[PDB]
Amino acid sequence: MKLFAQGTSLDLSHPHVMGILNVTNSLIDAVKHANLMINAGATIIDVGGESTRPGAAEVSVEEELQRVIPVVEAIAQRFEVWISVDTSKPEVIRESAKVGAHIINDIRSLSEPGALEAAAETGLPVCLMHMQGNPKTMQEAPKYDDVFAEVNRYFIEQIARCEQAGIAKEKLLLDPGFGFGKNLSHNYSLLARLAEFHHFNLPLLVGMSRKSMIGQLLNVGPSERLSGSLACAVIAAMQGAHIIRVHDVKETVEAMRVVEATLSAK
Ligand SMILES: Cn1c(SCC(=O)O)nc2c(=O)[nH]c(N)nc21
Repeated sequence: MKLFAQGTSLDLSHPHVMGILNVTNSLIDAVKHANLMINAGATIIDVGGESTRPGAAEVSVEEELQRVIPVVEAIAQRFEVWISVDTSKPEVIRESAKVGAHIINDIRSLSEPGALEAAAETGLPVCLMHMQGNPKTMQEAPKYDDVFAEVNRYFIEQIARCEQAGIAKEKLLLDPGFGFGKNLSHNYSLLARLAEFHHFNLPLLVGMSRKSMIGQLLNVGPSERLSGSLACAVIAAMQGAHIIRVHDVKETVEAMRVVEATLSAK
């Protein structure tokens, strides 16, 4: 199982670590941070210029472009590392793809006007992430009769939706979107059953690093969540998750090596 973008490949026979690069000189700090994460073992750098927090004061297209496009550009013309962009906006999708982005990672699964078509036209791999509702309001009262089933259903529908717009099944990644319209129980239900999302035969991407599913369980703030975060990463990778999105790269890469050695021996 592989992915193809910008004339190179990503080999998903083992877990990859995705380093979070939040951009909210700005440009000099970001490149350094991307460098430190590449050295630490990160093979994808995730550039994100719009807060996805439950607060959610949305940003303009011009400001998202200002924050994201120079950073993606800088990274693609130094390093060989794959680059993913956290955007919902078709112009950011178009523009970051031109300057060398490899993966469109949209928390809204290309639901914005023109986003689906803009993604189609780039030919780049697209991540389909589940969220109930939208960021402004998703956390007030998350509710499912059956969270696994509803997330499963969501991937069926979105995979079709992307196929119909001319994006090949081979381009898609799936992500049940931990913390995106989910309480603590919902999140752990999805993590315990994550291996069952393999039936789609698509790479699974997951993102639990320092999230409330650790914070609420341990009753600690965001800087005290590393052990819980590594536990979540290992639990997911043991179930065959292909990409782990994290803040703490060195520690996550160390944990993934232990998982790789374990899965080799099976
Ligand atoms: C942008 N983005 C965030 S932002 C919130 C945070 O970093 O806590 N979380 C995720 C995630 O879980 N999956 C994917 N695919 N993208 C994500």
